[PDB]
Amino acid sequence: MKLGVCYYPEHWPKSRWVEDAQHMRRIGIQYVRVGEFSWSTIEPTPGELHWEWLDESLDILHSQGLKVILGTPTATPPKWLVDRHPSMLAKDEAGRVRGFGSRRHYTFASLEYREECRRMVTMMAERYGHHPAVASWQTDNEYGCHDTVLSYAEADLAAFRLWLAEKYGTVEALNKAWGNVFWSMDYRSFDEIELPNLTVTEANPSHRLDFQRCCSDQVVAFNKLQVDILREHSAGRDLVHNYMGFFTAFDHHKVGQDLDVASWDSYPLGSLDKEPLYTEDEKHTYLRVGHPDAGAFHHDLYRGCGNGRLWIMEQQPGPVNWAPHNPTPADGAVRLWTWEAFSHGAELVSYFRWRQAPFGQEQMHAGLLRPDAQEAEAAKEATLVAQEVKVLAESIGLDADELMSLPSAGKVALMFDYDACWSLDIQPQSRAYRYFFWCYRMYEAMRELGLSVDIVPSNAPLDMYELLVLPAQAHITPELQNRLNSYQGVLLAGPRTGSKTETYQIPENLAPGPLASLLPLTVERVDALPEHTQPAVSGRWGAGKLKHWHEQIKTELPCLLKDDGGNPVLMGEGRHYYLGSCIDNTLLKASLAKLSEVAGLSTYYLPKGVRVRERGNVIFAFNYSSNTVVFEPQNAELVIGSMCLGAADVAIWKKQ
Amino acid sequence: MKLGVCYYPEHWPKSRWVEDAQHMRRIGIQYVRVGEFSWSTIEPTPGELHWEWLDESLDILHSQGLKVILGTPTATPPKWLVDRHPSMLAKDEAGRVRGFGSRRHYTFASLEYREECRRMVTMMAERYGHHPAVASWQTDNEYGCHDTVLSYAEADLAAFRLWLAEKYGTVEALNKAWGNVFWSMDYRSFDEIELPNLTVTEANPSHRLDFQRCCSDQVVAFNKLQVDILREHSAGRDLVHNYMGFFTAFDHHKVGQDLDVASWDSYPLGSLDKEPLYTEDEKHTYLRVGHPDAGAFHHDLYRGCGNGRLWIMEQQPGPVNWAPHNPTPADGAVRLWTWEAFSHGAELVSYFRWRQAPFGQEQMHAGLLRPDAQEAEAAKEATLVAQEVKVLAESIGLDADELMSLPSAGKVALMFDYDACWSLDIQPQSRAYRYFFWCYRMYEAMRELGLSVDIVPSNAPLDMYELLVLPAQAHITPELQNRLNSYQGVLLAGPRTGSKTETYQIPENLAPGPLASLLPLTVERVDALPEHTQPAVSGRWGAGKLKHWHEQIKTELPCLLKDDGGNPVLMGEGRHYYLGSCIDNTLLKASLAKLSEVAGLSTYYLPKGVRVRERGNVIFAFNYSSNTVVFEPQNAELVIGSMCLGAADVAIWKKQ
Amino acid sequence: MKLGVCYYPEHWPKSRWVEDAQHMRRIGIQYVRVGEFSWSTIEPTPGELHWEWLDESLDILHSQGLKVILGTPTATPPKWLVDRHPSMLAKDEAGRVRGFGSRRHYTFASLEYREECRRMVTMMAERYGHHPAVASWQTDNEYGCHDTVLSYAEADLAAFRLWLAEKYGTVEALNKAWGNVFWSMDYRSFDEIELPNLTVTEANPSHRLDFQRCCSDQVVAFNKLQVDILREHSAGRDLVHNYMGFFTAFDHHKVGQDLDVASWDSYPLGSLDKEPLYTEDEKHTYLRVGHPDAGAFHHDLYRGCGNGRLWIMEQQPGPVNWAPHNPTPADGAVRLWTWEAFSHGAELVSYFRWRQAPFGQEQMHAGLLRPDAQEAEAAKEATLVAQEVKVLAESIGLDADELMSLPSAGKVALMFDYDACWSLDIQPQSRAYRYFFWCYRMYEAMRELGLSVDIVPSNAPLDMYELLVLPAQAHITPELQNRLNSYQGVLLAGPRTGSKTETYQIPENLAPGPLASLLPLTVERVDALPEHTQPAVSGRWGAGKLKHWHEQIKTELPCLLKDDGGNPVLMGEGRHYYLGSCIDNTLLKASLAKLSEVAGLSTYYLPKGVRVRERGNVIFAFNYSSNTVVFEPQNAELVIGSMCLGAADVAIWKKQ
Ligand SMILES: [Cl-]
Ligand SMILES: [Cl-]
Ligand SMILES: [Cl-]
Ligand SMILES: [Cl-]
Ligand SMILES: [Cl-]
Ligand SMILES: [Cl-]
Repeated sequence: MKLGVCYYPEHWPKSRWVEDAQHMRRIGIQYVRVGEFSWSTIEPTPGELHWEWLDESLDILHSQGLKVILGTPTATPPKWLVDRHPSMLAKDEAGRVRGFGSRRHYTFASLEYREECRRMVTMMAERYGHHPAVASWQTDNEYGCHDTVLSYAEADLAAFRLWLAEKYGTVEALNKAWGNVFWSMDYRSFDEIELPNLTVTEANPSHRLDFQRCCSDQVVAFNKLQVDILREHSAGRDLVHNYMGFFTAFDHHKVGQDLDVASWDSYPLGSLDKEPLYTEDEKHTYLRVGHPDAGAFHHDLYRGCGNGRLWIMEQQPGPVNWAPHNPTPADGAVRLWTWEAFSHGAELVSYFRWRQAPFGQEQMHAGLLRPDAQEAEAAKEATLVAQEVKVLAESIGLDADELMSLPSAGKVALMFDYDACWSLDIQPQSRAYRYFFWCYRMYEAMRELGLSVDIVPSNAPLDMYELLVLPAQAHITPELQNRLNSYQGVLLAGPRTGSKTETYQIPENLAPGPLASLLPLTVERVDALPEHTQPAVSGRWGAGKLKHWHEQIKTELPCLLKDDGGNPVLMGEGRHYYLGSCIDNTLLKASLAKLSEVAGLSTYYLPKGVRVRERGNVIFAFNYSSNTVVFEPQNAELVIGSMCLGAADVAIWKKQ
Repeated sequence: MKLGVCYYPEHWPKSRWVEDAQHMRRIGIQYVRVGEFSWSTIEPTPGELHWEWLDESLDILHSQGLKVILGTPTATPPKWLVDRHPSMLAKDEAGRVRGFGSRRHYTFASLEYREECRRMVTMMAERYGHHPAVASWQTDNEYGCHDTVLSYAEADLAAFRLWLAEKYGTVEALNKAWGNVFWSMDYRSFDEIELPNLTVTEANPSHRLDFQRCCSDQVVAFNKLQVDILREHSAGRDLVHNYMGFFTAFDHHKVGQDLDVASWDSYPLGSLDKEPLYTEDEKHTYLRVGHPDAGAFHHDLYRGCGNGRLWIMEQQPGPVNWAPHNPTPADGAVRLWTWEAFSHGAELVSYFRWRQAPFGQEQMHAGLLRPDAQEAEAAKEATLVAQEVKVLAESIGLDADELMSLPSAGKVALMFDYDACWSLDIQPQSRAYRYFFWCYRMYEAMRELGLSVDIVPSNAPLDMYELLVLPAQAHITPELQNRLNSYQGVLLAGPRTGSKTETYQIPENLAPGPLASLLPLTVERVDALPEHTQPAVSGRWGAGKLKHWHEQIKTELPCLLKDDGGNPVLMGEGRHYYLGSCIDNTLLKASLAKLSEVAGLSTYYLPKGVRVRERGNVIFAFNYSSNTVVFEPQNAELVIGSMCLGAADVAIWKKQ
Repeated sequence: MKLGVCYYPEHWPKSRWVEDAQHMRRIGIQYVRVGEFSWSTIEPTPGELHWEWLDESLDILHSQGLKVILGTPTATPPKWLVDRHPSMLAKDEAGRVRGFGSRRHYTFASLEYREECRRMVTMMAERYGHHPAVASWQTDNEYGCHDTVLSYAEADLAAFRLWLAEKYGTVEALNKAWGNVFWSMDYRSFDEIELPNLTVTEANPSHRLDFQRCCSDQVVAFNKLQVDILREHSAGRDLVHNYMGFFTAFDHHKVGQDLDVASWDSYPLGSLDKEPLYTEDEKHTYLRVGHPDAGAFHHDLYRGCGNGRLWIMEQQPGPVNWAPHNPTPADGAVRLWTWEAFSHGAELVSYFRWRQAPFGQEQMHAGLLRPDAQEAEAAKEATLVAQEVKVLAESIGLDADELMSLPSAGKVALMFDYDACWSLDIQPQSRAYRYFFWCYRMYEAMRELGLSVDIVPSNAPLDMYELLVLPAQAHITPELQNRLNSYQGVLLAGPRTGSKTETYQIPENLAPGPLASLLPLTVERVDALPEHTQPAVSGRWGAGKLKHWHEQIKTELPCLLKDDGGNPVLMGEGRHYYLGSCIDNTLLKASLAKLSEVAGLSTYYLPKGVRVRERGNVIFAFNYSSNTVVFEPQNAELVIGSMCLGAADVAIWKKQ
């Protein structure tokens, strides 16, 4: 439970630097990120290097006891470098070059830019890898931001053809896997295969899925080259990357295998206003705090990506610049979001930025300070959180390190698979269906029942979970099916689970494919629905509606929910259940409450806008609504806040 | 009244083939289409040909008594061929190449691809043109699908400049016809003229119209080269093409002149969900059956294009893949659509496909069988229809061939002109006005009055029709005006009739141009309206509103409808009437009922969702609504179904 | 499971009588009611008696094997009798005489009319009490109809003053019990006490409650005088009265103590249209069948009043005359209502009337026949039910008598108390609160969960019930509290339970009064709410809203539901629970499902408009909706109807 800030000493005169560091310390900041956009300062023209600024900045930060997270500057290479390597530039889906003048102007497939990255990261790692200020390295900055994973340039095609040869061996094997007999798509060789953009009409879903996988693998490779250098020259330092909200274009679990920590960038007001996930009512109700699960969903996903280790590298401190509308946060919201992250096991919450810049694209993005260096609202809220974590630590008899080590895992797991996300986005089949939205709405229902949750990859060990939910595990690997067969907890498999092979085909036995041995049923066909037609649901466990996706199923399993035609909606017995339609929020909660009971877990329908999470003996309660509500856990005493939770407020209790 | 199926033996192991054909026979299928996407199977690399698969498949189908429709494979040429002929690829309106990886990757203007088509079609026609299994040939597959008529590549421009020289002779004549004095557009030569895309702002409507005409003519020429080969080498076989719903980019009457049969591809649930024609209420009400006139409109249009001969080459059997939302059809809907087609004179209704494919873009498109070869819903419904046509034939004392020969023509004609469609789409003048929508809504009103209808081209002989409606015959040829002058039935000319010359100019006498001698009036100007302003209408024949298009007219003709300012809306006497505003559904029915009475035809305001059509002494009744309704024709007896028409149900009566 | 009809031989020429009886037999009618409106036929002028018509009618009915229910004619005494006894006439609440010219023109307090009733009932009972046709007697006809229990004439006041002396002994005791120190209401003697109508403003609730009790007791006494005569002179005959839907002005349990059978008069379409209980949506949705619980609620209440024995004396057969709107029933609705009554244990369902009368107030009230003696819709539906009960009896190996003896009791009891109803109607305290409505809505929730229910009086033995619900048991007698203390099932006490003493005062310990020893809580005060303010509810068992009544409670009991202020809504543990607010339908079902689970009973959220009830091994299913829905009970086989329940349809299954 530590605080941090993102800082740009290169944006401010050196006469500010000592004061900045002292002020950071006064607030309770312990970690500071620098360097990720500094390449033009380091090397304004090739071979003429400027390290003095950074040498001095790191010493000043160290002298105040601040631990530094050093960013490699590869997100924003200089124009002289771009001009030397025209093949490094990405092309968008429309076939146009994505040029210099903003950030992230490269394709991950560019071998020329990778060699330039090897040079610069080696230079930096050799100079600073053993500097006593440097505790951690951030590779690059927000891989994929602005939809930069998929690129449609010559370099991307060259990498794709090599990647396909490695996967399939022969083009004959690829043609069989893709079903290229269809529409006479058959290739004579790998070098006949083109990019999947700018086709007359829909490209083969197998083609598009393998393309996504390849592009994701280029992110893995790009990151891995930096990691290898940093392991060699900066032993003992935590290697981290900063991931984003509402972003699925590369496999974050796979990138995470090469790193020590998963960090992410949380801007609850920007995501609420911008994202089509949210309803009009939600955008209005939660304008100044964000949706109650916007941070939570990602804290749990990225704790999984980090193999237990989660940071927030960038936390919203005030209004941002980049959403269509940019409201000021509610008073107390920065405190709210900070404690929120700590309740999900975040080691560190780092704000961004330290001081609002008066120039450039983000001149309207707030910081802890205003552009004139006077304190803004987040400075006082951060100060309060730092005081409150000391109060908490003392109340439960722990030091800072023991506090951070409190357990964070939930006993309910939601399985999120990037490969499934890509498959389902490629052919949603109803335009109202989105894998991410469905996962998020299943998660919201869990959270409205007061459950503490882990979000896990498909290769995760399952033995520590009493309830396991697979919202839409489109392809089930033979190894996952083995883990499911031996799993001793309660399983809910959601619609479209086991509906696709590895190469984007329908399984020979139809959906749910490998799962059918565990859960004997057959999806005969799919009724894929618009928003305006929502069939009625009834049965043993509740009544309500279904929307978007409506599987027509034959089974002998007992039915817990059915439609008016008597067709199975939710079916199962003992410890195994299958859901074939996207049931509404009411029915999601009804079903999860029943399943939780089978699994030996308690549930509680929390008040609207209220959320709870546990870390060992500590209970964290949050109120995202605009009015005071009472939350009183049983057999516990108040440590921070009150039983009457204010609007945008936090209370912390300890079990007796 | 025969059944068919679209089949892909190349998608299934040869061990399935005998069983497939036997199963088809058991259902009552008599015709089978194969081959239109098989070029990569036939010729995977140039000069290495594989006919054995098709040789064997045709023999197996023949041995079960199935008649084969053989498709030329030119819709989907292989990648090796594309790579050899880069000039064959189309460009979209934005100037980007439309690449390989889907289907229909060629421009019709490509002379290089036409020679490759000449080669392959000659090869196929020589091998199979006298095979006893082959009853018919389909040229290509869905000309124009995915907006592939208009293309903006070098080959298209080259063809356009030649086409313009042929039409005009001199560039001086073209400049006069287009009015190129306007905005200094004058060309010194044909080779100065560019494509009409990527201009600063709106291109000359004359330029855009001649471009559409030229592109349409390239479809005619592309098809004609295949027809000439097939006439030579496959005498006696029916030559057919498969047209689409809601598609107007080429002249289907003109392509039809070179063929024996017009077939089309009916997907009522896809078109309902996808097409902006339909209201929100219609999309909801008819979700699982399609709009009551969606098939009907096209059955009548394409019966005209086929000079009496209509097939449905592709009939929806279950949920499809390609619309934004893809619901399952109502139980009985496949039967409904099949009888519907038969009521409009369809010789053959062919489903698609036989077995749902587990791979490729359309893996979620249903068939008569599921991907595991078990029967899906359409198999049972098709079986029932086959039994019901035998019952019908026996009840009226006819054999199968006599049944098919029952008369199909209506005594009401609606004139549809592709050239008018292009003109009116080029400058709709109110964005709420669409030629196709207006034609469809005039047709809907006729159908709600129980009328059996022909849709006819502008060169059709008129003597067999008692009532003739020209919804918006923008240009009237001198030859059409002569036919109108001598026509002895009742004429209704709709708004914008006779408003344009051949070369996109206003006639010298103003609208309605050549029609003014028959119907003396002057359109002084047009009030072109948004949806929110719908002026009131009253008069001799009814009251209601007008929308979208509101002509200000001077006439001495008697007025049957007028606006509140007393301006003529519907005017005429004896057997000739002009309508100057787009009157609402109520007023359309009021007016058509009056006009029908003058023409000696009866009308009946059918219940909501109910439709009727006659073939000689047979009455076909349909219920597209969700509830039971009573339909009882006078002086007739029930043959199939009931007087209480169920939801998505059919009844068939014979006159006494 | 027998059929009956209400018949008026005195309305038809004697030439019809033999035919009427034969026709009744053909339909399957076994019981016939006659005589209850015949006093002017029997005695048109005093002392001149005409029995010949009835002597002959009973013989004709007997000769066809029809069993007769003979009605005493005291509901409609003749004008000559009224003119002789002006003190017999009631006065309404406004002080006006309620005159001759309709029916029910007497006050139950009139001693003069009671002596006239003694005379006539003795005359009838002596003549017909041993007639072999007479199986049963109905006393009077619909006691209380047209709000005739409360009357405000001199006779009512005289009876009230005597009744008060009997209850209290001294006026001093009455003044103490009523709290007449308040507003100087103290009486010096019983003869100072007036009727509670026409006061300046609100009368003492103690005064109004004792007045209701007294008036109810006059109904008991009026009925008891007839019962005593009929016991003496017609031994072995079933004595019955015909009660009504939605009528609470006398104690039906107390009247029932003196009778053998409780019968009632069910007009589902009239009650739906007329009663303010029902919402606008319900009135529209169920127009032609009635609300799904309209009959059910009363079948269960009156089975309790009949100590197990329930008849329907009058069943709607077609449109009635008396509601503001009078629709025709849905086709099959009469069958629906008949089977409905049988599923609740009705021995007999009797229609009304046999033939629609062409004269008088009810000339538009349908019968089994039209006024011209041709069959109407109910004749065919009744015939079908008679055939179906024979099919049922044979399928389960029972004779008619064994069929009738099938068990009927539910394992869930809802306690209905007329005294509580009067108390709560006297001061509802929120105008949106009504005891009857609350009981009905608790019952609806039980029924939507598929539960079979008993409705019981407060003195009922409780040992046969696993779940017991007291919706609002305002006063708890010491004897009821003893029964609750020893009850071994699950108890839910609803809001306002134990809130009043016997004499309309707040208990000394506050609400819930005697229940507080069992359920320790204190109602500190009441928030009595309009419809527009419905506080949010959350907690262990669900989320939703409360309306109308919102008790502010202090308790140490665990809370299963709470409001946003953390105030208890539903509280308890083990087998005892208290509900303090009128929670919505969703929360009622959530709570009843939990309570049912504690009690060892299963629940099922049935489809909308569907209801189920059991009698031993027989399962009765009903569909009150307008569309087909699937109901399939487990471990059972179909006997009558189908798994696909049609609109207004019935299916009957037997357990395997
Ligand atoms: Cl900064
Ligand atoms: Cl991307
Ligand atoms: Cl096929
Ligand atoms: Cl096009
Ligand atoms: Cl009668
Ligand atoms: Cl009353």
